[PDB]
Amino acid sequence: SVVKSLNSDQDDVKVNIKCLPTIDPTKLPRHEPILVTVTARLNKMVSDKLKGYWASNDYRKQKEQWQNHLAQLQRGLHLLTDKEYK
Amino acid sequence: PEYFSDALKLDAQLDYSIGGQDLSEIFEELVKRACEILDCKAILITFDDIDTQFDAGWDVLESIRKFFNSRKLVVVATGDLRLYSQ
Amino acid sequence: KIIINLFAPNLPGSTKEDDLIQKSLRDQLVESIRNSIAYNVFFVDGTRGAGKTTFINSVVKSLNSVNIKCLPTIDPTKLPRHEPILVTVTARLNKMVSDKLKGYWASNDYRKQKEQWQNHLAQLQRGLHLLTDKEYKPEYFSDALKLDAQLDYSIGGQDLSEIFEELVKRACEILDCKAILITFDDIDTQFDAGWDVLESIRKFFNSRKLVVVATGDLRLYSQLIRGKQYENYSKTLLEQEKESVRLAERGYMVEHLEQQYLLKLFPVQKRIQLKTMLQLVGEKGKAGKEEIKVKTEPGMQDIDAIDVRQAIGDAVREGLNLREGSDADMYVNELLKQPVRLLMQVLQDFYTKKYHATSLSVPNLLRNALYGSMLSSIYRAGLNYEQHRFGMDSLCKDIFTYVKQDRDFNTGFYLRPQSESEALRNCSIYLASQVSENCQGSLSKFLQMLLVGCGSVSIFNQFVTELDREKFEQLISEYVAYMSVGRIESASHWANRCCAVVANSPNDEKIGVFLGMVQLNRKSRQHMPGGYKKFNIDTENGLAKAAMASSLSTVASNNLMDFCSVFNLIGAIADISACRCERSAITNAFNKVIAQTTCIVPPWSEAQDDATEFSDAITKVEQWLKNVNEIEIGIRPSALLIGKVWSRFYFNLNNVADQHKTRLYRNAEHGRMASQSNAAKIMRFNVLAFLHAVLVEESLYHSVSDREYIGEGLRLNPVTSVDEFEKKIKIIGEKLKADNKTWKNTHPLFFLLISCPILHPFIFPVGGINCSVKALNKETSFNKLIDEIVGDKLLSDEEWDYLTKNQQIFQNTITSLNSSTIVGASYDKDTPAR
Amino acid sequence: LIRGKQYENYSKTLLEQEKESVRLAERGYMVEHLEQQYLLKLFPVQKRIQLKTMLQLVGEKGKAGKEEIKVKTEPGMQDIDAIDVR
Amino acid sequence: AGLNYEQHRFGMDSLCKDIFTYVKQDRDFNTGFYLRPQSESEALRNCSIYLASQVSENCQGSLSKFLQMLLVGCGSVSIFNQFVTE
Amino acid sequence: LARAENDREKFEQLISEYVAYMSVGRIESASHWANRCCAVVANSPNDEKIGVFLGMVQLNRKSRQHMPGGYKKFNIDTENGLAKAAMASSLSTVASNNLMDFCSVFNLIGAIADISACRCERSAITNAFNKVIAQTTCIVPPWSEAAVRAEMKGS
RNA sequence: GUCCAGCGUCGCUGGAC
Ligand SMILES: Nc1ncnc2c1ncn2[C@@H]1O[C@H](COP(=O)(O)OP(=O)(O)OP(=O)(O)O)[C@@H](O)[C@H]1O
Repeated sequence: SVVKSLNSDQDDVKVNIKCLPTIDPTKLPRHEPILVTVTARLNKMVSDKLKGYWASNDYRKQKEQWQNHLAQLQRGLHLLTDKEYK
Repeated sequence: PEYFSDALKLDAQLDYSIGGQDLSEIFEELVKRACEILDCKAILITFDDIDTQFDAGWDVLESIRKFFNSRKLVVVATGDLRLYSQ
Repeated sequence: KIIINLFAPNLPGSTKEDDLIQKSLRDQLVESIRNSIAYNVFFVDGTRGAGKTTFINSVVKSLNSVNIKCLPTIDPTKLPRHEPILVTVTARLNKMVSDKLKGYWASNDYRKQKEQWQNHLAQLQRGLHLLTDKEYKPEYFSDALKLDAQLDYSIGGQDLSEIFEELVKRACEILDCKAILITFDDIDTQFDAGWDVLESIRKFFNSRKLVVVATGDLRLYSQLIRGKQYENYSKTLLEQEKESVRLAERGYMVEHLEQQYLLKLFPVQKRIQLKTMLQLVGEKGKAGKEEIKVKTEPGMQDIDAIDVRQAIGDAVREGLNLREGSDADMYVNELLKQPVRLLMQVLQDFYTKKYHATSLSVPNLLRNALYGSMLSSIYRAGLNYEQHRFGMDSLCKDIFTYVKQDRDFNTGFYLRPQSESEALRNCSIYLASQVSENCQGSLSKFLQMLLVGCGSVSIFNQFVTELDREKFEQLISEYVAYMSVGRIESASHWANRCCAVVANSPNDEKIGVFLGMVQLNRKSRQHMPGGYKKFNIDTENGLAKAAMASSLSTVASNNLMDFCSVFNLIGAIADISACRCERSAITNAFNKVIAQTTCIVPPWSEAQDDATEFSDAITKVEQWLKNVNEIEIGIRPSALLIGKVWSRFYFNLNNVADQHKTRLYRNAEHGRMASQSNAAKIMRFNVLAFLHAVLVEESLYHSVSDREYIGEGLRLNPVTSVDEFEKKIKIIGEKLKADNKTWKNTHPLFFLLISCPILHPFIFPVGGINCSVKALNKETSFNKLIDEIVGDKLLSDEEWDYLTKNQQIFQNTITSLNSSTIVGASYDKDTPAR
Repeated sequence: LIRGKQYENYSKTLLEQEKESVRLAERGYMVEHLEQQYLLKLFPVQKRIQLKTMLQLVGEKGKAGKEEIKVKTEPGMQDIDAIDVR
Repeated sequence: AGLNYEQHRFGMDSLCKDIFTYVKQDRDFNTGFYLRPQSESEALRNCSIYLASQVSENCQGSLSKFLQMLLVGCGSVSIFNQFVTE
Repeated sequence: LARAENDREKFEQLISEYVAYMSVGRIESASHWANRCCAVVANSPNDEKIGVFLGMVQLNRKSRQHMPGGYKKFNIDTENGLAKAAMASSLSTVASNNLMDFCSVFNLIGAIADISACRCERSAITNAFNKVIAQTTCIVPPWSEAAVRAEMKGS
């Protein structure tokens, strides 16, 4: 109920809340870090909104920068689940 | 981490609202397609008893909880509660 | 000057220079650090939530304003489970050097220092495999013997302890600082992570250019280091030698090794201790060396900030309905000893919910704060936890569990915080708040705890506990299931079952009088000495019959015993004064249990117009109820009050059942001598002991009042006579006359009880009156004073004169109760003459 | 979960040597103190919300509840002649 | 709660056990035949209401059906309490 | 009351109660200390059941019936000025089941301690001396067999 | 000095005259 009252705002005030889809730890596939699931669901909202732009110059600038941060995270994701240092 | 990039993938198939793999939704649309080919409202999955084992039941119980959730499936289990409760 | 507002995030990364608590300590340590470098490990310790992260963040910010450069603060908890500390420190040191290296201006210096620094950094990378290794691979022996002529390596081998020594020297030259400061954090979340930090400190960080500050608590490091010394013993030896003489000697070598290892790492003359809030603000009387004030509502300008101790008290005196005094100072002094993470946690919830509520039932705000804050302690105590079941049923069962785990029954039901276990010092203050809320602004609920909540504790401790820790728990599982502490129906039904338990224990010389009750004969005995006869219910006419037919009991033993209990009288008051609506309900409470319920023996038992009969009586209750419904709002009970009145009502009632047991002479009927005693005299004191108990404590511990009107004197108990009871009433009445204070407002609980129509017939029964020249002076004075307090004449002068000096029907006095005989008593003996 | 994970954070050998029933006294005490502080840090008390059943809103006799709930039983009555929830 | 959860096949004889099998679980034989929900468990406070509904339906509009349930179902909880103690 | 080797947790717990009741380590006045030690001495009356003790003798607060000699109640006011100054300091009261009076040399030692101070002045001595000659009551220790009845009656 | 009262199990304490 509070999700539908925050993702369906009338754009009344500048401060805004964007709600990710509900995450269920039980139904989530095991041996998968929560941080990975959150980023995957966060990607869909940003990627779909990136597709929704109208200014071609703005879309190309953000896509280059946003895709750069994801490539930085995956390099460090090895450090999250390891059994030894190297 | 080699499969992290695969989860963060945009698809033209149904434009999956939930990111990542999420095998629950992948199997869900498979049943919808099978109903169109078979021309039926729903498909029933019927399981037999586990009355001689205590490991066949656990995989049956877990699969029903996670995957077989759509309205196109009706499941008819079989057994006695004493084994399942234990 | 410290002002702590309650409307901020208050996180360690959200505090300003003014919100800091340990300002004096911070300035001492920072000065102390610079002394050591100019002319080597520090330590700041304290309990959990004492302000560890906040304090260490204050130090690092202050140093950035001899030059000492400080690395960003690190903690072992928020790190990879396998990453060595040396890698983490080096990586942060690289970032600081690189930024300063880009800030140079001379091309020659920057183009030369960078390779000199990079050469050292690349050398440490080669020897890193020596730390994360599993087994010595001998192919590195060849590469460990190529001793370079440069870098001036005094000792051969890899000697990684010296590679860091050279590295830090080069980094200090680039940054142009005399020393480098490293800050760690607490290992409270991750206990195991502290071992790697400790071992690295003693091995690598031994340079003169480094200073280290560590935060935690020595109570946890000791239990970690000592846990690591046992692995140094062979497993086979630990399992073979098991005799206690060797285990004791071995159990001391570990302890001594632990102290020496810790003492060589953190020097004692370097440690700093974080004082909790109690030591800063000081005591109530002895003003401390520093003061702390807080904000309460938004918009409060800094001038009118109240003291923290006063702020806690205003949430305790009003929250628990407890008068200001020594007891109030005890609760606040206990709350200060709590960790700062929890002290500031209750305040941010009570006051915030207070502002929005005001934009009341203040104890409802306090309970919701303490219950959430102390929540973990309730689960350990086994107490109740559910949210939509609060009420009478839970608290009566709830109060029995806390005393059960405290191993106390005498003072247990006072809900004092004077226990010894921490898990029970958090469930006492919360319980004191739970009762203060629930029995507030009502009289039916106030009498239920006094009869059930604070009563069931003492009954078990005196009549059932004299029957093996599994049997003691077996006994408890039966007493609860019989008395029905939970699943209770009514205070009247509780008294009937309580009558069976109290009557099970034997009495000396088989005399049928017990604690707060009298047993009357059911059959008739031939050749009765005197005018005694069988008790009959068809004697009293009106209110005398109503106020006495509601104080009976009936058990279902081999033969039925017909009891008569003052406890059953108390249940009728709380049952009647419950529903304000209708009028037929008053009739039901008089005859709801009398001839409908059978109470079987405990399982551990070793052995005229009918309408006008009560129409005058029923009305009297109705006009009395309107007085209750208009004044009961102003009463403010408390945990102390409902417990203290029960102590006086118990010991006083104990003496009555004992002293009046040897005075059953054959001249008891119509007896009015002091040494004489009968059923009427005994019960005249039981219901008067209850009234006396409420009067004494109300002037002592009650919120609505401001001080005590008893005055200096000795508080006694009317066990055999009533000489001093009105002496109290007369003395108190004088005080309110001088102070121009009305009687009803100052003592609301006493007023609604002394005016109760039900107790009026039992104040002056027939046999209870004493005839003597001195006794009549006190008895007459007693009658006069009660006339003024109630405002209605109890008994008329024409009727009164008959009772005192040797027919006539009565409507406000029991007539033939003294003539009734106690079963199990023989009246062969007569009254001694003296 | 938190209390259990605190016990798994001890040296196993120490838990077998020091069990003289007086050393164990501060073993249980120290775990609860660590566990209690852990819960407050994660979920502050002033950020907890509890659902309210309809009884604590309105229904108790003699008290004017802060809210009023109106229920209409017969089909198609007006929003003014409906009967109270109690 | 182990009562008779049958949708149909109802009668007075099946009701007698329901009264008796409920008081035994509540372990209160003095006031078991009142069916007033005063228990401390939520699983039983929701079954007394169902039982109190069946006694009204079965005994409404008859005399033999009234004496039989009182004599048999209601009395057995009291007589048995005279021989449990021994 | 409880030996050491019988219980090493009951013995230590007694020390925790003893320091709080006896106010050692947080003292405020030497005289108050001497008033407290009077009560703890009487907690174990000798088998002979006499009012004489280690350093104190218990006077009788209420006159008895038959005195074989010329004996009477104490009657504090009978003495003279200087005598009353010393005697009033000696006098002490302990709140028990029934009030009892005590006179111990410890109070005299405590009396000298409070008087002995620097910066002597006429007003300072007058107020301090008047504080020395005062009547104070001390509750029995919490470990006494009658630590609850003396709480009901009050001072 | 005397009467009344209360705590302990005779002793003990309060009040009045
Ligand atoms: N000086 C202070 N002024 C105001 N609030 C303070 C102060 N010190 C501590 N607090 C309060 O106490 C808590 C801070 O505790 P802190 O995080 O420092 O303790 P810790 O448990 O040792 O640290 P860590 O979070 O690293 O485990 C917060 O709730 C904060 O509001």
